[PDB]
Amino acid sequence: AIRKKLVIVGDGACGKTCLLIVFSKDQFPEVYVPTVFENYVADIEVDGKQVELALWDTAGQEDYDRLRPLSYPDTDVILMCFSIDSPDSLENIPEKWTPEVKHFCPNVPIILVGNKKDLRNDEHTRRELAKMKQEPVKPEEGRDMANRIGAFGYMECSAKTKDGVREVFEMATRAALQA
Amino acid sequence: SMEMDEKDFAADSWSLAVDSSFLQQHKKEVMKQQDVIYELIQTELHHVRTLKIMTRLFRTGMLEELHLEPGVVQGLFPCVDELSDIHTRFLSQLLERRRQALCPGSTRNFVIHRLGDLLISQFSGPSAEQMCKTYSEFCSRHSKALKLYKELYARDKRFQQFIRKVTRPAVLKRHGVQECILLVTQRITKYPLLISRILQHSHGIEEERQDLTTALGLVKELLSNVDEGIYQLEKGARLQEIYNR
Ligand SMILES: COCC(=O)NCc1nc2ccccc2[nH]1
Ligand SMILES: COCC(=O)NCc1nc2ccccc2[nH]1
Repeated sequence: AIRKKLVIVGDGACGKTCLLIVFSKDQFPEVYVPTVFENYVADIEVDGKQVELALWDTAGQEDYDRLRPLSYPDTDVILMCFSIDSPDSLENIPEKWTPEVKHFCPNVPIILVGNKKDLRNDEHTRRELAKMKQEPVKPEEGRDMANRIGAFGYMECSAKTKDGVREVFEMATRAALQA
Repeated sequence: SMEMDEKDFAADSWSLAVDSSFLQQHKKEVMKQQDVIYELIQTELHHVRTLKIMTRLFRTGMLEELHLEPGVVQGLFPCVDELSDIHTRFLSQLLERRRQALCPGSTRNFVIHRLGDLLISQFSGPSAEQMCKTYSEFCSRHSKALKLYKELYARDKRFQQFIRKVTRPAVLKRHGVQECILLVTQRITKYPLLISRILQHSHGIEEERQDLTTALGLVKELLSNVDEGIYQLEKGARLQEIYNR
């Protein structure tokens, strides 16, 4: 197996730690959802190729501009995360996270991931957002942002229900394998 | 790690580690607070273990089996002894606090009611100064350590065979040289996340909520200080490149 490195970036409200935990755990966290994620080396077989994918989180590093880039050396694929229940986290992608990722990781594929897709049709989420003249992120808004920032692709998932989680990581492995 | 501490922290949570008859006696809010405190200790145990892999497995093994130029091993594992000292002492205090709280006749049933005081002591005074100085030095030497590792693996056969040999066991899957370095750098930024979530479930005793709020502000001050003192070192950097920053 070849070794590839994945790093997930995005605002704290995007659920990046939850996504890494749910993919790596083996049996969903039914009793306790961990606060933090250390690291993990996933054994993935995608399109007949065996890869060891090391997974890393940037959670806790958002306010520390000189510590955060130490997570970037030799990254093969970037997961740029936002939450579908937070249009504000999508708005932080093009001029906060994207210029940083392109400076420290030139030529590294970025996959824009819209997390918490289950909240798109949640009435509590729709009510809370409507109080700030907002609504859940629409699929076309996610796709247009991925297009605008030069992302390799756009994907959606729900860490809560596990839907679309496996597909994100298999695609991230394919992206890390490309020239 | 030592077997005693590994078995004590083997379960996914405090609610799964204690006896179910002991769990049944506590309020939901106490269980939530205890699960987060258990995660802080469990991850501190793993962090100290990462530092022992660096000093005993990698560093010492290189000194005892390889012929490397003097100062190369230090460049690969900067401040590892100072870091292992700070965190082994902090882990000793966390584990002693759990041990004192055990019920008589039990090695697993306990409740930690007073974590704040221990966190204020760790993140203040001389111990805070030593963490600030050690992490400012470590994180400034981080990129240099990775580049030095990559050079040795690619150009030295005996170094490449040493790495493959000592990292072959499955328990070392996520603990290579570069992984251990990033695991250490990322550790200090996990503290505010764990402490804020412990604070969330610690409003029952007002002295405890205040101690945890003070500890949170202390950890944040330390992180801000470490962040401001970082400047990446580059092997063979010229003075002109440094003073034109
Ligand atoms: C520090 O934040 C990272 C994390 O994963 N905290 C635990 C956590 N995250 C949750 C999301 C939904 C429901 C319950 C949850 N519990
Ligand atoms: C099936 O699970 C029922 C249960 O009791 N879980 C324990 C539990 N729930 C928590 C919520 C927040 C913080 C820590 C927690 N720990």
